[PDB]
Amino acid sequence: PNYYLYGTVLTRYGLASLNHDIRRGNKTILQKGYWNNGKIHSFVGSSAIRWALRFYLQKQGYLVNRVWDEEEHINRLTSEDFDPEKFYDDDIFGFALLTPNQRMGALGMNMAVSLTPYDGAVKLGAKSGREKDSTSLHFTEYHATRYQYYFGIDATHLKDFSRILPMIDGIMNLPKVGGSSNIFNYPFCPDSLVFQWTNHFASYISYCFEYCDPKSKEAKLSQEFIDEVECGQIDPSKLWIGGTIVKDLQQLDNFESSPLNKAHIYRNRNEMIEALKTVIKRDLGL
Amino acid sequence: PNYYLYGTVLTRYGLASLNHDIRRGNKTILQKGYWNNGKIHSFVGSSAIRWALRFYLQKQGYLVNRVWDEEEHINRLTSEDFDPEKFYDDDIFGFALLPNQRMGALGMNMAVSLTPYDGAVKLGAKSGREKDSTSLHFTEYHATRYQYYFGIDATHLKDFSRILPMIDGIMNLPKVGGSSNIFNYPFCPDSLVFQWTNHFASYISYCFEYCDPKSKEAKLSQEFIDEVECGQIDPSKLWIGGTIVKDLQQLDNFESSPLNKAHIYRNRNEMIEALKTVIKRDLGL
Amino acid sequence: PNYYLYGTVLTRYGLASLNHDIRRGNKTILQKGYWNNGKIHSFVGSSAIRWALRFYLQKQGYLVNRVWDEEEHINRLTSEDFDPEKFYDDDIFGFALLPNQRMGALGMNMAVSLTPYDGAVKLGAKSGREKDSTSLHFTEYHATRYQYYFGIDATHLKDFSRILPMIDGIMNLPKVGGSSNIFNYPFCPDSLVFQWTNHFASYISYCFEYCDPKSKEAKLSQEFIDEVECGQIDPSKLWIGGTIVKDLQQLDNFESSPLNKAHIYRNRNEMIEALKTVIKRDLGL
Amino acid sequence: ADNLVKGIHWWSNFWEKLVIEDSKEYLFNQLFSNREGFIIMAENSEEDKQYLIFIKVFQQAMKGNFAKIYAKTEEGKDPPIKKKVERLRAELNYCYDELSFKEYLSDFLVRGGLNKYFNEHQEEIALLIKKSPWQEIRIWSLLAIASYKP
Amino acid sequence: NSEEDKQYLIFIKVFQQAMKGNFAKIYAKTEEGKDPPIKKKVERLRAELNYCYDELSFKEYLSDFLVRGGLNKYFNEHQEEIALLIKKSPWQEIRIWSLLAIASYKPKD
Amino acid sequence: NSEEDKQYLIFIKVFQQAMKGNFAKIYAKTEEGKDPPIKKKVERLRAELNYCYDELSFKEYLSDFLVRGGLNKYFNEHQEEIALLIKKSPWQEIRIWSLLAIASYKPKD
Amino acid sequence: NSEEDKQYLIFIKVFQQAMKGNFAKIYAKTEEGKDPPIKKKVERLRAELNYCYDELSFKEYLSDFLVRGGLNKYFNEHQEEIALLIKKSPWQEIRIWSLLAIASYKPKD
Repeated sequence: PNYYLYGTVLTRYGLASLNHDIRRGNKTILQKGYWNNGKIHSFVGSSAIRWALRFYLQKQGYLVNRVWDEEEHINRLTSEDFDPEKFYDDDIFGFALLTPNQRMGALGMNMAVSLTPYDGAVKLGAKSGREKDSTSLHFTEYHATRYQYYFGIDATHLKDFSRILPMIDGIMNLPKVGGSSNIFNYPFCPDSLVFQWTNHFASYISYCFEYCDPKSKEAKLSQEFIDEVECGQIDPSKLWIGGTIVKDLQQLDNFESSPLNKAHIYRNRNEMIEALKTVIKRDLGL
Repeated sequence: PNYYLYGTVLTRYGLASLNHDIRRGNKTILQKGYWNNGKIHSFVGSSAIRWALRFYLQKQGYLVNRVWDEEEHINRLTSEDFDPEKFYDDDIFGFALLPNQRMGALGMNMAVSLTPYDGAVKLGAKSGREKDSTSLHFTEYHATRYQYYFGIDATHLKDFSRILPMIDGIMNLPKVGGSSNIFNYPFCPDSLVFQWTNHFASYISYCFEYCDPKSKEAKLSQEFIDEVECGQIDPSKLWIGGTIVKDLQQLDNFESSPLNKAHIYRNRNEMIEALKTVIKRDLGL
Repeated sequence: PNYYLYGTVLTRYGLASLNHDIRRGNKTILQKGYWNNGKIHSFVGSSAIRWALRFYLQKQGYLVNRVWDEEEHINRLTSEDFDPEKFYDDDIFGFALLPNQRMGALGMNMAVSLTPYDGAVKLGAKSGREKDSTSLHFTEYHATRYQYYFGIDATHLKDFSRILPMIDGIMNLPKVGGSSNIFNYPFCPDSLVFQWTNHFASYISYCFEYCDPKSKEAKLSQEFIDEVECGQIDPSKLWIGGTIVKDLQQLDNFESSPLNKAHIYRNRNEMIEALKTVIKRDLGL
Repeated sequence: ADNLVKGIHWWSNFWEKLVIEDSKEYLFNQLFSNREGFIIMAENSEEDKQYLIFIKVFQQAMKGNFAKIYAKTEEGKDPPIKKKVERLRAELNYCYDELSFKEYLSDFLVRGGLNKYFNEHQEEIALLIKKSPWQEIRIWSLLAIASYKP
Repeated sequence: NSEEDKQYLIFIKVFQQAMKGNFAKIYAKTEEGKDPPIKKKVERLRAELNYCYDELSFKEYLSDFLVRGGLNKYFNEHQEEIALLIKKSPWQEIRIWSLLAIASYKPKD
Repeated sequence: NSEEDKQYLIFIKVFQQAMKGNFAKIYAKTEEGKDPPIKKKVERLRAELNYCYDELSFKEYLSDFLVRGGLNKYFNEHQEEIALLIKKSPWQEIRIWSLLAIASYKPKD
Repeated sequence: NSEEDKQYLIFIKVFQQAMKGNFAKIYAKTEEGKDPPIKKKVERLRAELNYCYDELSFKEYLSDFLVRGGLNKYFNEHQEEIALLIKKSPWQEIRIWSLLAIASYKPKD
């Protein structure tokens, strides 16, 4: 049959400068726009996360057509003619050349939103002292928030169904996401997960994490998502929730009577990932 | 007896770059135009939803003339002689040779953005070093909910049972043509306004309207509610379901309003099942 | 006596591409021309609405000399000799085969766009990597309320009872010829201004105006209200219904203006029932 | 001839007849065969002057754009100047209102580079762009593209 | 010519003087080497102007460029007229005017 | 006409007069034959104006700069209008107006 | 209209009257032909306003300034509104209003 893996993942709190937009002047401005309630939020490009996943697949062995030199910062291709059958990166992320020269892309993901409105947070940079030139003064914008993004994979579209397994591990152990990690090291590893593994195209879990509370880090689950869960829609048997949000879910009153209690909920992330991979292998014959 | 199914459903909130227009420069221009109150609203082509429904029908049995390769990125015709009596695609969407030419059972309107689009642009770069003309580019997005209006003539279908798969597909719409890699926007609906009547008179056009600049509240309307209060669009012929039900049940005097006695289900699946039962009873399936 | 029925009708708001003229190059231009203030407006021809009325009369089960085979997309004649006594379409719309000809009771004018046409266009392209000359195309569309004027002669009808189905068809107008696949624009009325008088003089032709050049507001024109104030166009012979009723009732000093003593109904069905009762009383039906 | 008899300007509306009306290019081909003749009469037209200066401005801008493409062109590869010209015609025909067409025209003029003619007749060309209806400016831009001869 | 055309002409001249100032600063700052970048600077200016997506960002960039230019004789002689023209007129039309001024920049002989 | 535009113009004049006062202050401060820093001061003002992070930032700076300007007649004539304009309005538009004033004071000298 | 802006304007007037009283006091203090220090007093007032570290600091300062101003007729008629406005609202906003008031005193004389 056709199987789809939809999930919304929230990063961990910290300072991030991973989305420098245009560099208007000295200031390197975060990529930002109106998100909710008319408030400006900072967005991380989804292409950066795709690059991080490609780099993860490159690092942990595997076969990836685009090899990151990591010394000249130059991209090389092992085979000019893309072969989705062999290479993991071409099988997963697709390719456009400009065998078919075009691939659809098994992984479809959205840009990462900031769970907190971005108000100020500009930081000075001055280079050493004396003999100052035009490059001596510079500003770097930042943001103390939790980032959250939405992704979806159709394992049926993969040339090799077993390639779904490395992708989940890459999502968990994601390498650095493109940004100024030298001065703003932001770990992008998940701390709360909401995964849905179903056989139909409806997701309804696009951005389940929402807390508002301006400059806090509470990171509660959105009311509308909980209402949808109680509605009977989104079967709890097809839901996978794991991370720090699990504690808040358990602390909720009447949680046992709520349908959320019947969903696959694990406080530990790795055990939830193991259960999800077991279910995926059982339903994919691997 | 003639029967029609008019409806307007609202998508979920999220980023959207589904219908790039012309790519003026490096900016893949998200297609937009003027709408209510003279504000520029982004649009999603109705042909995109028709293609999505075609793909949904092809993916699950349901013999169709046009098969989408998914590998060669090409469309194959099983038989050039279109036969609406057999194929779902020809019976539903119609065809044109340039024979019979059909008429199409499903009529679609272009999806509109429920919120005005300011600039919503995004950078794009290709790794580092050895940069060429393809290195730097821009992409326009939009963080709103999309709304479109559709109508089917039930009687015009060659096989009356073919109305069920389209309802199933609209409830379970696959990826609508767009930048799914960068902006994966699910087009599944979260608030439905369906009417099933036996005369063409078709209100419940783009009723969903909230403006409230940059938000996601998505209130129903003032004019549609009015239309309901006045006496036309009888509630027995109306079907409302989704998250909009939660907002509707919190309105004052809702118990005495005529909108109460309409078919209201907070869960979409229950309302869809009830509508399917009503349609099957009425059409003798 | 000599009774006539005149009316100006306004449609809902939506995207419309109903009257493509002779296309140029790759773009399918929809027909447009100048109107009030010198700004270009999009026109939907009166022949389209006449065809829609013919189709309504065919569908409801009336005789109708011209039968429209939907599957064949062809028009057939039940009898080669036109008989206005027996056929509703021959009675109302007239004929000329080249007796031989009839004047025709229904006299309808074009359907103008209430809002000027900016020039919005939509790109459509055939999917798949295999691209040919017919790959991509541009279709012009307009987001507007449409307004048309019609006038019928009750006495000129061979059978006076035929005025009722025509009114029912106007209030329940089927699809008006256009592009329903990608721009499904309902032409159902949502605001009427009807006049049923024995004098011919008519002062309700195109009595609708926009509040803002790009908006869905649809307020009543100043000239019509002023002429009702001045003393002509008797309020007892005026029939106004639809969405404009709310705006009229929200006007200042409305309880003192002559508009107060005119037939105004929020629900269009009630106003239609009252006008039909008046007509049946006047013509002895 | 008709306009002559009328005494009115011969260039009453040739383009309308040649292209707008003549989609079939029955006389548009004649335009192709007699475009020089059209220009000749237009030259006689003094009022055309300003539009002639705009023609030269657009020709200089497209010369600059073609020079940029030539610089971009790799050695051995054949530059797609014909394809670029076809793209120019398609993009100009795509423009649907005043704002988009003026956007594209100004962007193309900027990309062209330093234009001598646009410098000499700064105010006149600026006012011509500001005043003239965008359809007319599009028409003369298409004529400039068709009349380009290095 | 009507008043609006005069205001538009002063705006064009104001932008041209601002570019004069910016190019002079570029020449003075990077006199080293064979030649400072101006063609690359013009291309970058066009790219930045086309980058602007709404009225706020475009007006910010325009004001920043205007102040970076320096003394502006055309903007000296007409304060209120040009200021009102900038605030009132839609930002897109300002973008067309700025691009036209860019393309019309007469080099100093 | 459009009294909001009148308030905007008088705010431009107020900011110009404040910068005039600060120019007089720096001219008084400098001594001997040293060149009074004006271009340096203008560039410093522009850089500090660009540097801002919402509400409190750049509004404190606007008020402090106006105070540093000293006696300003244009602000004297109209108290409530300019006070409400400063307290209200998004700070970015006030930044746009102030930068336009930076470039529109040069008419004075 | 917009009662909170009314409170803001009456606070502006109260601050202006208090500084009028302080100016009268210092004019009374000085004698003979020395120029009474007022621009220096304005600079001192601004500097002391700028110096603050939230809540108690700058609130004791504003209260002491109002006291040393003398009798404030506007404060007398508007005790409750002024006190409630001072107790509420971020202290940075009150400092910004006070700086506006500073530059707003001049039309008094």
